[PDB]
Amino acid sequence: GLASANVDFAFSLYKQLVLKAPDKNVIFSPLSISTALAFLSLGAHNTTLTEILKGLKFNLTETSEAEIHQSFQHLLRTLNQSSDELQLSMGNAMFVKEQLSLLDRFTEDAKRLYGSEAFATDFQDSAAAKKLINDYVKNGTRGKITDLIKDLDSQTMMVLVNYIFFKAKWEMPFDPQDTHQSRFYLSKKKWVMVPMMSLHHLTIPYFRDEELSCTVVELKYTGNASALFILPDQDKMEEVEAMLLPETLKRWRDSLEFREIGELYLPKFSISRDYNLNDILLQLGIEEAFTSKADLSGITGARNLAVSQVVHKAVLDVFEEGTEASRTIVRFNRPFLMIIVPTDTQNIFFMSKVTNPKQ
Amino acid sequence: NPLYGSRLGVPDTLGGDPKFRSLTHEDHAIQPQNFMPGPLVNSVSTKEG
Amino acid sequence: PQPGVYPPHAAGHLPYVLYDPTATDAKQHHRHGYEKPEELWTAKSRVHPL
Amino acid sequence: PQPGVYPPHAAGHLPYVLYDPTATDAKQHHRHGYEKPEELWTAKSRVHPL
Amino acid sequence: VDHEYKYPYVLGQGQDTLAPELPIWVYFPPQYAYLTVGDVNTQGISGDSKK
Amino acid sequence: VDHEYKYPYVLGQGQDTLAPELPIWVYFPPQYAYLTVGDVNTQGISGDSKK
Amino acid sequence: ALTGLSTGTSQNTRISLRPGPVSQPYHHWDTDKYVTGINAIS
Repeated sequence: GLASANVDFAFSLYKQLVLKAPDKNVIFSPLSISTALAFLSLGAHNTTLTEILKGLKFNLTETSEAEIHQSFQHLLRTLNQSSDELQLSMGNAMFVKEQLSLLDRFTEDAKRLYGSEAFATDFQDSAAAKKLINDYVKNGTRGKITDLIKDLDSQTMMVLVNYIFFKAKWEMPFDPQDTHQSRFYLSKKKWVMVPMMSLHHLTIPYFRDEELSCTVVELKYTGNASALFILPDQDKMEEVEAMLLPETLKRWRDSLEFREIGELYLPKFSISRDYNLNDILLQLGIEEAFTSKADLSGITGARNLAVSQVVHKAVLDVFEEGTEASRTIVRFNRPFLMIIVPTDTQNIFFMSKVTNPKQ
Repeated sequence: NPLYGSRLGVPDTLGGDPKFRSLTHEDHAIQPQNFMPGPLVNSVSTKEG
Repeated sequence: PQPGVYPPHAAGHLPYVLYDPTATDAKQHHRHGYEKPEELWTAKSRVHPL
Repeated sequence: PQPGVYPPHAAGHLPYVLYDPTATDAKQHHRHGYEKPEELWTAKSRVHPL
Repeated sequence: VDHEYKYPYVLGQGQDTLAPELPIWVYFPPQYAYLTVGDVNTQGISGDSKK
Repeated sequence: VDHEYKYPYVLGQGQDTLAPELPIWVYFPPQYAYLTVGDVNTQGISGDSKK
Repeated sequence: ALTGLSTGTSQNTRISLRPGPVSQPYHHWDTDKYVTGINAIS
């Protein structure tokens, strides 16, 4: 039951995202936000837990928070059990005010279960706090993510960091020698020169949704996951988004039949954006933790801590051979959706809306 | 001018999306030419025949 | 009507105008707000019969 | 450069141009190949300081 | 009379549109038509193309 | 001298750019700047807009 | 090494003839593609 609520929360979060930016490129990992939100819940008490679990569509009458955690930890264990062919590295964490002593029990629990590590942070002289947090996030990853935090206010109380990066190879890798410079149409008469990679004489899961006015194709990775590319027709993206629901995603996944597509064209883009989730989570349904009344007793036990900044950066690469590259015609020269899901179960690893691959 | 490179660029990586690299003063063999050489019709020596 | 004489397109935002790269989300920050078109301004936009 | 004098946009394909509606992708075949722009051709494209 | 050559010129392309070679025959002048440039678009799934 | 009014006119707006009121003071002419039209673009999530 | 139209006494000893004659292009836009010639100067 965790996966369905994960997908619902993902869709609500994406809807809020587009509401804050109708045409800008959208990229975020629902899995990363899910683990960050659950880990924040790990340190909550009283009605803050109830609100943070009203978020992500959780029926507390049937599902208890301990079992939610255990399912999350099992998900992380399975993800880390994967071999080198596909890897998804997640490193979200929490930076606590150093003037308040952090709970040793909470740090041990986070390290053992959610694997996140927290420490006292010298938030005094926030200019140096920016430097130290950027240095930590750069040392954590291999170098995929830098300048994650744009700014820090004076006497910022605590900050939540969430980063993520995929690394997987296509089942049908694109040919770099066939990557052609073409046009991507922003609108009816607006286009940008962007490189697109091409395939031919290949069969993939494909579905033309005649009652939804879109086209869904599935590109499988060498691992147990895959990606779904969603191409609405001209001036029909908003209608697709409006009727875009998990009940739509289930029908799309169960209506994926193999088709011998003639040529497939896909923009060569590497989206990377940072997102501050204060207002967006406030509109989502989690609001008490942000107004100096979080009752975050699992963090220190003093109810002195509340969330001030939640910054998430989802970096994901779409090249010829996947990340860090060395009849029926499908051309993605229009703004399109992209949802990364497993074949076994429905759970959104990554979700993106691409409107300008030059950006 | 042998001392100065060209402001134009030449292909470095080939294929459908050719990246272009600028010219230095070391690579004189890739200097672009304003005018082409004259035609040659079987202009070969007696050692070929 | 004849085809419009379009101003040339740039890789990031617009060419030959001094903009603020921080305001834009484009990735051509190296030019520091003043950009060149990625296609050389070629003219020959208006067409006539043979 | 001054803003280009864009010919106005039609609801489907291009305005003031006779074309084959069957060769188009849009369902705006009701005007039978000849169309007028959805936005009235307004001019005032080039701008000057005040 | 297109003195300014403002319209496409289709004479002299070897078309079966000439005046009759015998004076005893009646000329039926050909209907004027011309070819122009355009954008080639593929007809979606069917794979056909049209300018 | 902008005789043809080619450049934007910023005089006559009540700005603190005036010459000194007494002849015993040195005038520091203001730096020229103007405001022009543009497209309002949102800065990501925050909703802040820049022209 | 050297690519495109070139003239010389051997493969190693050549001079490039880029961008070629003015009678031919070295970059344009195809039906759905930007095509760049091997004798293109940027």
